[PDB]
Amino acid sequence: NFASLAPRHGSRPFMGTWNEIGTSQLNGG
Amino acid sequence: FEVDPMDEPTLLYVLFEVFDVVRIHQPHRGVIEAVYLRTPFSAG
Amino acid sequence: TSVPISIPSRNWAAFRGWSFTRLKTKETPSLGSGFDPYFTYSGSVPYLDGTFYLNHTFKKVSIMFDSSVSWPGNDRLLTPNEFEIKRTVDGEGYNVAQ
Amino acid sequence: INLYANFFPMAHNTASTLEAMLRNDTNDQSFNDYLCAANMLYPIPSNATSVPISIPSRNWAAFRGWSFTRLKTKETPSLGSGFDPYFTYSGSVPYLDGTFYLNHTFKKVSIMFDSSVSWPGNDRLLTPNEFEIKRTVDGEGYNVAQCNMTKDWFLIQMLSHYNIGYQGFYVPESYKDRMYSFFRNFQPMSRQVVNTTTYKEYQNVTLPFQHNNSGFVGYMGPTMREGQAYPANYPYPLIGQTAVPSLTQKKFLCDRTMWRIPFSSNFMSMGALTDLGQNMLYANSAHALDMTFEVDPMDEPTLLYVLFEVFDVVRIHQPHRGVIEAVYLRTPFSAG
Amino acid sequence: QKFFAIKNLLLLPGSYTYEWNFRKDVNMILQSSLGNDLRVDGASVRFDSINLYANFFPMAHNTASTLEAMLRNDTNDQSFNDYLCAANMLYPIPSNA
Amino acid sequence: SKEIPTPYMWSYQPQMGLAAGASQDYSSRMNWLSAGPHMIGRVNGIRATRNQILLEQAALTSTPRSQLNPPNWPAVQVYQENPAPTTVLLPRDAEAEVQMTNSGAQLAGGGRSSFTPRQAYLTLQSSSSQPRSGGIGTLQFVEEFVPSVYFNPFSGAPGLYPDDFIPNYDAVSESVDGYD
Amino acid sequence: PSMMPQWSYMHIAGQDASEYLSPGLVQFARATDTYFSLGNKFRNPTVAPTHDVTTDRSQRLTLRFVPVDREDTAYSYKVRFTLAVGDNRVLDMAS
Amino acid sequence: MMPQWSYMHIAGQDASEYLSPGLVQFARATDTYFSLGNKFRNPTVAPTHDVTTDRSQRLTLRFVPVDREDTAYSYKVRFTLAVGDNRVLDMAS
Amino acid sequence: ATPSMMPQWSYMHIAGQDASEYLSPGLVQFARATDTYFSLGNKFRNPT
Amino acid sequence: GWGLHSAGMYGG
Amino acid sequence: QQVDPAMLAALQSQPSGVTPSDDWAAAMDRILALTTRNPEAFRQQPQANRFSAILEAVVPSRTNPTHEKVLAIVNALTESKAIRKDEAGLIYNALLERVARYNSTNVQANLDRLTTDVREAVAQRERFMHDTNLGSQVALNAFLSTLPANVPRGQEDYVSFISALRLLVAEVPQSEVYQSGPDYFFQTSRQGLQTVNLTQAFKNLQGMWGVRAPVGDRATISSLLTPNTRLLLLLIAPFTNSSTISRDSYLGHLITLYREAIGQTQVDEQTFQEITSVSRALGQQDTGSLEATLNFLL
Amino acid sequence: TELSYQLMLDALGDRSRYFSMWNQAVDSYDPDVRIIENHGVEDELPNYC
Amino acid sequence: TELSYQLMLDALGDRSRYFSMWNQAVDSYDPDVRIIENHGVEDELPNYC
Repeated sequence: NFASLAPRHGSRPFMGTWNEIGTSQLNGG
Repeated sequence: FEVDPMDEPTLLYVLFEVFDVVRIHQPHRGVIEAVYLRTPFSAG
Repeated sequence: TSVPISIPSRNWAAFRGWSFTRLKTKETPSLGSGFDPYFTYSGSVPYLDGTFYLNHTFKKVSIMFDSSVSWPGNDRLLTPNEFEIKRTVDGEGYNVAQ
Repeated sequence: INLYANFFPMAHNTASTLEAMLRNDTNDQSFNDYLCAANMLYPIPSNATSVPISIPSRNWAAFRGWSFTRLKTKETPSLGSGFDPYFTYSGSVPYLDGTFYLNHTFKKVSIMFDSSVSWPGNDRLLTPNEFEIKRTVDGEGYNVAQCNMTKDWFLIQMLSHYNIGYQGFYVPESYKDRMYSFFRNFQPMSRQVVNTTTYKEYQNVTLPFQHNNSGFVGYMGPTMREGQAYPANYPYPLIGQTAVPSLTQKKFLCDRTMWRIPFSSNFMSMGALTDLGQNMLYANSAHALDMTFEVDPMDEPTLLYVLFEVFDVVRIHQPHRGVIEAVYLRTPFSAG
Repeated sequence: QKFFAIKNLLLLPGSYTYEWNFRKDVNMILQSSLGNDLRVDGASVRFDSINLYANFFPMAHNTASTLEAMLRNDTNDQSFNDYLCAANMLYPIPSNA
Repeated sequence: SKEIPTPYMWSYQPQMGLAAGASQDYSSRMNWLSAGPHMIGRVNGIRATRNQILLEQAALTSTPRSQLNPPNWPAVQVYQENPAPTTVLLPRDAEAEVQMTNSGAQLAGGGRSSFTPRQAYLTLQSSSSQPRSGGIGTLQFVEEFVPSVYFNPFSGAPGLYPDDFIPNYDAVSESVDGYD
Repeated sequence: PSMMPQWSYMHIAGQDASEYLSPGLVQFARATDTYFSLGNKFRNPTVAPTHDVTTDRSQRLTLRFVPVDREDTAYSYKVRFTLAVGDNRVLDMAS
Repeated sequence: MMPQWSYMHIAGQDASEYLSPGLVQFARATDTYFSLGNKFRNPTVAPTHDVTTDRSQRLTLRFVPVDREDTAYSYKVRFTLAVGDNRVLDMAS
Repeated sequence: ATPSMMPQWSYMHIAGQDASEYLSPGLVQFARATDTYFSLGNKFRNPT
Repeated sequence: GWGLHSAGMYGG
Repeated sequence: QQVDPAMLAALQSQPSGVTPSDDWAAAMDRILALTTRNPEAFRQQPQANRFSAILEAVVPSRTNPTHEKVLAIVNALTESKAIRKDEAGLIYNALLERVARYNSTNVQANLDRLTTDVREAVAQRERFMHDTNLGSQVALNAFLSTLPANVPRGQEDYVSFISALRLLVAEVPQSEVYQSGPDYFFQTSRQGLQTVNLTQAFKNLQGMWGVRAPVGDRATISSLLTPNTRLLLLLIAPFTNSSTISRDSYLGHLITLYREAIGQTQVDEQTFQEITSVSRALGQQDTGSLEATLNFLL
Repeated sequence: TELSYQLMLDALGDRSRYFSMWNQAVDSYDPDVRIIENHGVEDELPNYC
Repeated sequence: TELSYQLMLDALGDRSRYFSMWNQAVDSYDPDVRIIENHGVEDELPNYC
């Protein structure tokens, strides 16, 4: 779960979106 | 509506072409008897 | 320049159509009396004679039931919301009858 | 004069499906205006304040609100004509541009449905029978931000653009203060005119005798300079131990946008048709309005540009190839 | 009104006593471009009248009566932080220390 | 009077599509006031037929519901539009057409094509993704909302009256949303 | 044309734009999000809901007290207010 | 599509999937303080199969007036724009 | 009200649940629906 | 979102 | 839409998240890590939200249900329309002042008795929505204690007609009778038409129960019957079998023939459902899809 | 509708950016004309020719 | 609190933009006065009267 790492907003941990795992920054992409 | 304006006050005139009849009737001598009707713009 | 007029909701059952024209103020009796002292003109009353002379002073004539279904029918004419009496200005050549 | 219609290269097996998906009577595109207005003008003849209007009674099915402004006759064409004589003016027409600059020259809005009951809508505001933007007199004080705009008006308007004013007040956002919007325009200001009637030594001077910078700037115009080095005379100093008394007078600056009167209970922008335009009272009868305005007396012939903003949605489709259809609607005021 | 417990607050109805003390210190009500000595020159603020200017939201009484009969409980029971959550000491430093 | 009532005719709402509150029929009445006994018992014998035709029409045609003039119609009791699925003729299947250009032949113009023998064509659904609710059309108001013949009129408790005959009344608020 | 009201034949009110389109188009309208824009033409309506969102009681929209117990002081200035919000009309205290 | 690229993750499987799902689980927790979203090569494909044409369509094509007509104050163009069976015009362009 | 005995670190919602959680569902449904026009979300203490 | 058609008139 | 009012009191005054102050058996259920869905979810919370739950669970708080028990009463009074809905923010502002003024051990246990009979002894309100003696049984048993039981002609069918009329207001929950003015009425529905003048119907039917009329007489009862009596016999028609008034009374020319008239429309509506669905199956003018349709059915 | 393509371009994207194809310019005085933000002069010095 | 609200609007509102009714503004120099960005003068011309 790794719930003891996220900075929790209250009781629910702050789990980010799914685009926050990779990147696609090319020139014109 | 939309009219050509003139100087004088000119009261407009719609003739609602409505529907009118009569039914006169004489059951006995000395009496005449008539149910009018005009629908729409009627009166009971 | 224009009057809009609204008559309230009503049974339009045996209805047949419309007719309209224009009359001067000093042509008509007030019709609630058998003596109108505002009738000081004495010539050829079109409310009574049926002899009208303001037939040519009109433009767009709109007929809309409940202010939202326009009546020529469902966009049956060359303008979907009016009966154009007299297109005076320019534009298309809708003007017929010279 | 030509036409440069760019096409998109849709492939033939996905263009023809798009040709025959949108062919149906339920995909069936729909547009409207952005402004969506019933634009009609009203003349203000020759320094007149009260400019009433009484449209005859009709439906108000999802009316969205008023929006008024002002503009001159000389600076505005009547676009019913394709060619407009008696029109010699050639810059920033307020009727077309979004140029608006006489909005601060305006006094009151009174709205009375059926000429019977006033509309704030069940006595919302402070003086309920009318809207008061310009409180010139003192009275008791409804003023906002050191101009003569009233809190009577500061709720119906500042909240109409931004939905801000019941919670608190703040710099509205960064993404809602558009160039043709209110808050970037609203620039209140004030000055102090030297008093007349609390002392004796106030004798005003006219421009041929009103002078400073004497001997260094030319007399009455940009000509060459002449005269004598000499003490200044016109500005009665409101500074320091001279301490001449002073009236106050103030005005506000709202150009470039029109005033807005929304049509709702809390006056907010809760949607397209509010709860007021939705109800069975305004959607089932006829209602006139004796909406009278009073303005500042201006000398040039002035038009008054009320836009009754109503819906303007157009439904279009193409039922066969080569055939286009378009059913129009503008409710209310649904005619020309 | 900048105080954190009454910056935001949802007043369920009643009559609320709202004592307040204002300032007539002309020395520190008027910011200067100079940083001079005010109150020795002769500037003087005065107070004619002070009126509360509350704006009310119209909330329906099918709705607000199911709002003023919920927040009376000890679990809806609102709570506010202050910003900076300040604590200010002002430790002195004398004369080129 | 109470026994042979002149029927409450409705009014159509073109915007919302609901019923705009009914009204007494005041534009079809005979002027029987100038009539003796042999016709005012005949005129009342006419209205007693249109108050029986309108009750043998209200059973054949109208949907049996509790709230006459409802504010939000359900999905199934409103006429939908389900046309045929649109058969789309795809011109040129590109599974073997992109191979022809990569061989070197540029194409132009446009079985259906000579270089490929096959021609597939697809069909797709032409109805909406969800059926429609909230407001009936004009022809549904032709069908339903026959003029309600209201016998022994206004003869009961408050709230037991037909409150939707008032042409101002919200059906789910017990109140006119008036000027506010 | 006539099967529907005018506020649903125009979608002034009514249904979401993802609701009255054919399912062939909604799977297409999201498949060309990037290059061929189609979020332009299909008219999401907003309704601004009635039926007990806002008042009916003719509330005073905003009002303006006068100070009870005001007094002068050469350094301070002390007032109070009996802001009496009565039975209703909740206040947000930041406005 | 060509597994000298799918190993390189030039194209094919995206960053939420060729990472081990423990590590996708890791960085969705940690973005507020320690973000490793700069390190893992999310690819895009820009698909074929009926997006761009083949069969000699002109992209932009200049239309024309037929029978312009003149008054001293106006000018009345008269176009015949047409598109056939394909190339569905946007009309904002 | 009653001095309801609690820790200081949960009666002031410093270490506690959220406006999603410690509030009543009849108020969270109210705070989610009125979020468009009548905001009251800042009053109910999101802690970290 | 992904797609998510819109319609905004005067005074949002 | 709900059945019980105290559940809405438990929905407007309880914490949605699980707390050990009120629901200890669910808060301790997840501290010890013994749960089916997501068991290992309490170790990975830090020292903030462990000690703020693990201290409060092994020794609970002691809260006050005074503010919660009154919402199970104030809601139970506004469900039954005893109070206006615009008003419950005043009475809870007055009951909470009341039960904190005169508070005791008794009143805190006397409210708790009263939040149970608005739950399980409010089943009478579930009862007479079904038996509808709101206004249908005990308001009509005054009407049957008004009519004279001594009818000269037809003594037996008089007390079988009203025996079939008491069944009418019993098998229908919506219908009700009432006292307005010196006469009783009967409406077949709330928000409903077809009000019969029930006093001016049985006075018309008095002196009528025995006629033995022939079958060649139709247009006589314009001076004998009344159209609401002709409509009351329409409303008694579906709940009247063939053994009530047998064959040869004039009501046998009326009640049996009214069931045939209802028997026409209860199968011709199915015919009318077919015709209005085949006008769009072949393509037909929807204006002319009802003019010729009704004329075939009337 | 001539006014209606104005006042939409404002509330669609940026307004104060000089597009030249369709000539999407603005009409905006600088605020030193409609407002005379009046400073006096910052002189305090004699300079000499 | 008088300092606390003073940079509470800094996180919530666009701080540089003015507002007259709260009298909400920003006491702020321009950084060519506190920090002299010296370049010398726009010379290279004998400029005459």
